[PDB]
Amino acid sequence: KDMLILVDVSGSVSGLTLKLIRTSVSEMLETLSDDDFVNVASFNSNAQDVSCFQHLVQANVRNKKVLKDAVNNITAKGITDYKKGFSFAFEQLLNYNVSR
Amino acid sequence: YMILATIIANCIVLALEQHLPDGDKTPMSERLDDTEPYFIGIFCFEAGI
Ligand SMILES: *[C@@H]1O[C@H](CO)[C@@H](O)[C@H](O)[C@H]1NC(C)=O
Ligand SMILES: *[C@@H]1O[C@H](CO)[C@@H](O)[C@H](O)[C@H]1NC(C)=O
Ligand SMILES: [Ca+2]
Repeated sequence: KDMLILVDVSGSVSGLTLKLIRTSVSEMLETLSDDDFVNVASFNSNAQDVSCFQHLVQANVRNKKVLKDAVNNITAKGITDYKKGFSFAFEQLLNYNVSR
Repeated sequence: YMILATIIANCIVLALEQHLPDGDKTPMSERLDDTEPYFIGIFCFEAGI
């Protein structure tokens, strides 16, 4: 695979929905092998990477833990923009300068 | 009666609004918040008269 997990951390997901989203993203990462490359991005009126990774990294144990911690540390705030999040996701899937 | 109708319209606009947790806003809330100056203007008009 080449996932970009787009997480919708806007105001409307606060409380239970954010808890379910972060557990779901962790369990989604737990299905990624070492041949899959993954990044996790979050958008609320502007998209950003949840972690220090700026591109699709290999989905090995240590990178997956980095992404899991970044997702667990994520907070809900702001308005949603599905265009600035999908722009970010599609741009990151077109980044061929990195291992994929 | 036009004042009564605009008052009912203001009440309907207030009823139509939805509140989201942490700064999020529904797309319709933007329109229902941009419709305010008409109501404040009509109420200033009744006050002036
Ligand atoms: C990660 O958690 C720390 C500890 O509270 C916090 O200060 C920091 O803002 C969090 N990261 C982000 C990107 O908000
Ligand atoms: C990849 O490298 C090219 C040339 O060095 C650069 O123009 C581009 O911005 C880089 N990033 C992506 C995502 O293509
Ligand atoms: Ca939202």
